[PDB]
Amino acid sequence: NYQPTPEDRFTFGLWTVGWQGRDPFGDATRRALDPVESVRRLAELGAHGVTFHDDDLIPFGSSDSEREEHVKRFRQALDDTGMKVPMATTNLFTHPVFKDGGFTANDRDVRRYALRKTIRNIDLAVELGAETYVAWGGREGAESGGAKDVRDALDRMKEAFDLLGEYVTSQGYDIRFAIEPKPNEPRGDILLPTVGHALAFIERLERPELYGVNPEVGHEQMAGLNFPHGIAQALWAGKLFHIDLNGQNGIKYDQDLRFGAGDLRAAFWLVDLLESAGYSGPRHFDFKPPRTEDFDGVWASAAGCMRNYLILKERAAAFRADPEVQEALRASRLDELARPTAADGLQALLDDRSAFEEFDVDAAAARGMAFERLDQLAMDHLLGAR
Amino acid sequence: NYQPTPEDRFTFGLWTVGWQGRDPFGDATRRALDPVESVRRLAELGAHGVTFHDDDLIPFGSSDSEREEHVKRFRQALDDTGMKVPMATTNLFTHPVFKDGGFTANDRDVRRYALRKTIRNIDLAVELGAETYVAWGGREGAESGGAKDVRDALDRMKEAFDLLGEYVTSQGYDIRFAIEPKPNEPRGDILLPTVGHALAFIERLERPELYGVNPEVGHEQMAGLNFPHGIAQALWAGKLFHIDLNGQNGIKYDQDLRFGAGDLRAAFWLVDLLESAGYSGPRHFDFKPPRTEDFDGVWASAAGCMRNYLILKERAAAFRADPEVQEALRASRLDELARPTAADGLQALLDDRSAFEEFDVDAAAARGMAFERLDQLAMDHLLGAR
Amino acid sequence: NYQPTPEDRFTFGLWTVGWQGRDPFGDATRRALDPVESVRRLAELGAHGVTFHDDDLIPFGSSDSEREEHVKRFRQALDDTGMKVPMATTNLFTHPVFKDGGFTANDRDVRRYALRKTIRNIDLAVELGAETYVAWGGREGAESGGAKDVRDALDRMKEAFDLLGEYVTSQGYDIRFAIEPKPNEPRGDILLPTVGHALAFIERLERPELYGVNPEVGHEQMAGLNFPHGIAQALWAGKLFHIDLNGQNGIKYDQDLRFGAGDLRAAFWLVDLLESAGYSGPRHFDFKPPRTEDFDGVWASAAGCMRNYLILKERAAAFRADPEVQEALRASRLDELARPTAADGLQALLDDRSAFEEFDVDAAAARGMAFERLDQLAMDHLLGAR
Amino acid sequence: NYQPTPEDRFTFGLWTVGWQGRDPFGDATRRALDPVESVRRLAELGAHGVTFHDDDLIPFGSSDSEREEHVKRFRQALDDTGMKVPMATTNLFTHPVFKDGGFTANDRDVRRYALRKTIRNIDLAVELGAETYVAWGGREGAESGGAKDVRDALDRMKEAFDLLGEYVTSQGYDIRFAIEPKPNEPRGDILLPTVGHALAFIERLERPELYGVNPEVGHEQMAGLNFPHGIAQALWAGKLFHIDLNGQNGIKYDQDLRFGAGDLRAAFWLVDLLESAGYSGPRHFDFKPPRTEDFDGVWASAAGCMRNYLILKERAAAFRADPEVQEALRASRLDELARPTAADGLQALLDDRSAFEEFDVDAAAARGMAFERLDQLAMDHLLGAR
Ligand SMILES: OC[C@H]1O[C@H](O)[C@H](O)[C@@H](O)[C@@H]1O
Ligand SMILES: OC[C@H]1O[C@H](O)[C@H](O)[C@@H](O)[C@@H]1O
Ligand SMILES: OC[C@H]1O[C@H](O)[C@H](O)[C@@H](O)[C@@H]1O
Ligand SMILES: OC[C@H]1O[C@H](O)[C@H](O)[C@@H](O)[C@@H]1O
Ligand SMILES: [Mg+2]
Ligand SMILES: [Mg+2]
Ligand SMILES: [Mg+2]
Ligand SMILES: [Mg+2]
Ligand SMILES: [Mn+2]
Ligand SMILES: [Mn+2]
Ligand SMILES: [Mn+2]
Ligand SMILES: [Mn+2]
Repeated sequence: NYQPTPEDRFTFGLWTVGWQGRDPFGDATRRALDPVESVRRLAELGAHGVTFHDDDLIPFGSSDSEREEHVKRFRQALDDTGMKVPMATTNLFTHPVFKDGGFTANDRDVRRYALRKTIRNIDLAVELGAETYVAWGGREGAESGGAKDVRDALDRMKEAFDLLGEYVTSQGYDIRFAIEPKPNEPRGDILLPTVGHALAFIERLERPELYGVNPEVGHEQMAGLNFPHGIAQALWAGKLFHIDLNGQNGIKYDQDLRFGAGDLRAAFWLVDLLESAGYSGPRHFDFKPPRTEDFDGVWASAAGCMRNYLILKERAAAFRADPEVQEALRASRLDELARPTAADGLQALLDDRSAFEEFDVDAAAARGMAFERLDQLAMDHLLGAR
Repeated sequence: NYQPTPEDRFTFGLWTVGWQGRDPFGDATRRALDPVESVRRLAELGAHGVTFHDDDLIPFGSSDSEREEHVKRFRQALDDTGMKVPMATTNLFTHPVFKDGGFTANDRDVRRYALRKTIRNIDLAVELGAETYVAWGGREGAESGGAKDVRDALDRMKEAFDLLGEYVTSQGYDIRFAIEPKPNEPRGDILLPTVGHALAFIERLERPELYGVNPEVGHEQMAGLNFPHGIAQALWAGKLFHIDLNGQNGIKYDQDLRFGAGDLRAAFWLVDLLESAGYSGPRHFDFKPPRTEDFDGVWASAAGCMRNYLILKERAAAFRADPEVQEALRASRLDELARPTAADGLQALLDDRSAFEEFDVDAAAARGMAFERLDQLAMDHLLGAR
Repeated sequence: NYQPTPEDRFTFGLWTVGWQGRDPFGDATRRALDPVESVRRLAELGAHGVTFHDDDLIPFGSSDSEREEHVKRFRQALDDTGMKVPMATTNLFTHPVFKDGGFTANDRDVRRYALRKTIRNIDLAVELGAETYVAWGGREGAESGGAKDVRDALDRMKEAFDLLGEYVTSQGYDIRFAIEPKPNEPRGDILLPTVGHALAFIERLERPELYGVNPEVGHEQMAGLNFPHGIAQALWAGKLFHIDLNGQNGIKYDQDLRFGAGDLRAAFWLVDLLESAGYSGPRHFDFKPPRTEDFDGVWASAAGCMRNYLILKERAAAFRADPEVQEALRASRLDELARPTAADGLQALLDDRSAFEEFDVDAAAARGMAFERLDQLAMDHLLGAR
Repeated sequence: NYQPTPEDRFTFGLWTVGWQGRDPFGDATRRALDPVESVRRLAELGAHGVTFHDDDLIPFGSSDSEREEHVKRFRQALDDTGMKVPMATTNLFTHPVFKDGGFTANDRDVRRYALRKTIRNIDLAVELGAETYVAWGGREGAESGGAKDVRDALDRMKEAFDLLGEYVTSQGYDIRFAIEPKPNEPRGDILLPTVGHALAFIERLERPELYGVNPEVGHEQMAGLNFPHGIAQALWAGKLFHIDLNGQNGIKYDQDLRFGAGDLRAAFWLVDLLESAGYSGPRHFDFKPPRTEDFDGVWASAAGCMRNYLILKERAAAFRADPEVQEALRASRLDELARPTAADGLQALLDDRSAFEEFDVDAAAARGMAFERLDQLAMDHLLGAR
């Protein structure tokens, strides 16, 4: 039951199932994985593909010959399995040189280095077939108020993204960029901390059509925000280029639980929205199998990400198809929400006495919205209790 | 010491000092105030002006003759004191008809009513001299996932703001709109929950130049976000049309404490940024004197808002003017953050071996940023301990 | 399916289904309910009983004759339906006199009044059959640091609870007290903010055996705490005298959603624990039907509280009874967690070389805990996807 | 100005200034420090002493000869500087064997190992002069509901603390234990997550007088709780055996900023309370210099912890000594809060008509508490703006 196949477009970062379990208070609990092994094991579970940071696929500091062999072995694993590489990203956070940021480091030489490291990896990502290049500015931010003038930092961040767009255009590449917001951790506060801040920033770039967002479930929940609402705004803007799926229990450190863990009802409404909107990109899991697990638990955790998506997909589709739910949606006026407020135009609205002078405010106020009945139908569908 | 005068541009909502102290668990602890009295008492404290919701100035349901007398008395209080009215707003949240929203109510007749109620008050706001019209969509949102399709709701919200822009343009008014974000409360989640989401939405409106943000200290802090950072992004976008100043202790209900209470260091960095950026709009307090207070405590609380702004203004200016701080800012490379990363252009960056092939990553990583020394100078300045 | 009956011990506060929908930003959306009607409608839904604050059952300020008639009508509704009254409480938060607290008000005359108001209602609660008397100190706390010396306030709170215990002992009553913690709202911070702080305080009372806790799902979640863990500690202490069931979406204002809404997985683990531990008290819902609802939605929301408890009870029981889960629990060493660490005693442990000198730390570290497989079995059971 | 000396009792963990800067997303930015160097540098800054985990002072896995040399060098640094060692603790979190806990690990052999590792270090702590032994159960908890039966885990935690008390009693040691709560991180939820839960647990131990709490500023703030309030409850219980001072910006990952950073007003009210209550234990800083800093920034950050404590101590003492504040405290009835509610006894209260039948509730309700004036005096004192 609920068995994934590559057609479901489920993808995993090499750093997810490859996480060795080091945390701020703990040493590694698992040995490092060869990317080749991760590709094979994920393919056996029904995954569609994998994603990578530059430094996950090629150890930092590798010589050209070593780099060529790493890529060759990875390419052979992709060929052996039929796995794809839909997205890649740059590691601009692990190395100490990035301790104050990459694109917005106060040191200009570090900013130039970060751009060169990214451009090198864009070339590789294109070679491996990626359609999206993600930027997660995890080190862009501050622990103290004097350390970062944010207007200057946003100037530098715009310059960096503009140069990357000039670069991909210069090479004729079709790849597009997706900014992954996060509100905090590892910096005390991170620039572009939410989907909204990232969407707003893109609109000031030179070529905004090249940039979208890669929202992550847990990151918007770390700000206490409603992730399905933020996804709806990204879709409304035409900017949901990619998504990171995982679980998070509220406002605390970034947990990266498997998808479906954390806020289960939010996971249900997310799947409902992605399927209703026809999102066609990768269903990418950015999760960490807990460091309590051995390698068998790693693969059980990855399998559970995909299983939970498929269960929620079934339950959301049953909800929207149920005639009793369709009647409840009309009872709650979701049909009226989708109708224009004033297609008659401004002057007609101003002249419409039923909109003000003769509007019976008390009769309107007395009409219940029937949202609790609708939501209990949604709960009954989610739980299989209809 | 620290005595405000009207030139400091401090303004207060009638609903702030007028709050009677009703909370979700408590009846009123103070009698209602006549707006005329609030104008007089605020003017005596050194305020520049006042702001209003339609229903603060004219009781809901007033006849035309009553409305004319309310406005006449208010105008005479403004004339007697020299107080101004720089901003007004519509109450689209108190009346039960708005229980599911105003501009994004599922009922289309309620959406049309909300627009007509707003347009009536825009006319009054212009008559009283307001330069900004604020929209706080406190009822726009949901407690459950099925109750609001957010893409449809954003369609309705765009339609509403577009019609309001068509209206002000049709009348030749100079007033501009400012959206006030809030993440939650009274709805479980509110649409446009942060500065970023509001900035992003404005960019999809028909006439984006007419709309900016009215961020509130406590609202961004209710999402755990850094308010000075969000203000910097709004300034970077050219969209800080107005601001609401108050205090909040972290992620919990909207406290609306007096400015300077709550997160004191964030208040310091906010004042530093507003003064450095040359923000020229009203310094508006959206606060509630705690319901423990009598009327004398109300005015003490309002006075404390202005006092705390003026103390922080002095301390931030002393910080930025101190030669030892200026040296520390250079030591931490804030000068380098303000320099373009690659004014030499993309090809020059790609050909620059000092940016990659010959970049000494370890030497760069070893350079301390000296941010702790800088931040302790900032603390010493804030505390008057230099 | 999932139909409650009085044997399931579900109870509701009169203030829950009776909530008129006033919030900090909104007027009432529903008319007041007669307690008699609430008793009848709840009984028809399958409830076991109701609970009350003094001022829910008898309007504040009633004369003795009015008080007698209110009680008489309520008693007749209980007799007509077979509903019980297992718990009552005092309203020490709505009236303005309590603006700085009841038992810990700075004014001594208010503290004495609060005690007298409570004692009057203890007598009534006993007359109506209540076994538990709840204290929720919603006004005990502060918005500012100077306003409340907390050691002195805890002295006053101990004095109050000690006097109430002296009173019930003096009358020969069997009723016991349960303190309901909440971290904040309506005060900026509330004294005894969590289950732990309340348990710790009880241990300093004169007669600790008379006092336990009445934890509420949403209140511990407002501090980001794990409600099943806090319930387990209360059960471990022998102090779970009563419980308040509802839903909450994380750290924000007190939402009081219907049970099962909010954090669904936490609701599952709570029901699992209450049923496994054999909790025999009332399953009391302290919830507010959202103000979007009409009276039909009120009863739909109350019905959904009970339905969701019964669904989760079925799924948790199926989880614990499944032989595959029982094998997974052994694989994860939950059996070993329940065995004493050192029943052999201290000297035997000190002399046991297998505990230190010869303990193979690496072999132990390499053993996976298999928690992800266990948790996916739990998810499959909760979702009915086995 | 504000220069610390050893008489101020400021202490630092070796792991604080010794933190190399590894975070969940970043490699080390600083070289490891020799404990001898940290002792010397801290002594030069005016510190009183240092604290240690076993594995900070002696590398894990050291032979007896290596252990003896590590201790010998450390003892010579203490002798050379006059630094003391007032507290020590065990590392039961870094090694992978502790991935599911130490005292509450599901594996019984790990629980026995954790006890033996602790007992070995208690002996060393006593040899070095420590008066307090801290337990921070950072790995005691869970990411999922099935993985840990919390009642069984609390049984195991009680067994462990009881055995440690039996051990110290058996040796005639005077050292006492202090439990350090934390709500989450590194586990999804940690057992005994707050001061209150720890205080409540101690009351169920065999010899409760041997155990107190070691609360940390940032940890209670990670639950959104008011740290001065929790400290007041610990003092009220007689259980403040030790304290960890640092800074935290609200509900997010554990930041461990230097003391005075984070919530400055809470730091002021904490210092006010510690000084007013006459707390005589170490003023211990559990902080991490940010990984942006070099070694000079490490010592600047440590110096700033002590400076900020001394500034706040001066400002709080000036507040409490100011006759205008003393008058404001009487105006707000803080004197009445410290008076018994009913020293006349229960029967006198029941017979006192001024407490109920003749209490003028409206006159009492109308009396303002004057808390805003009091709090602005506190702000003026903190800012040096009187
Ligand atoms: O950008 C790719 C990834 O980089 C890092 O691993 C971040 O922790 C993760 O959130 C992000 O998705
Ligand atoms: O929009 C004007 C005001 O409306 C309401 O009073 C909101 O509570 C407040 O935040 C907002 O500033
Ligand atoms: O104490 C009884 C009840 O009093 C109030 O209604 C509180 O809001 C609620 O949480 C509590 O359960
Ligand atoms: O228990 C001593 C210390 O152990 C660890 O370093 C914890 O991170 C810290 O909070 C605690 O104080
Ligand atoms: Mg991610
Ligand atoms: Mg506001
Ligand atoms: Mg309750
Ligand atoms: Mg600590
Ligand atoms: Mn994440
Ligand atoms: Mn507010
Ligand atoms: Mn509640
Ligand atoms: Mn900490």
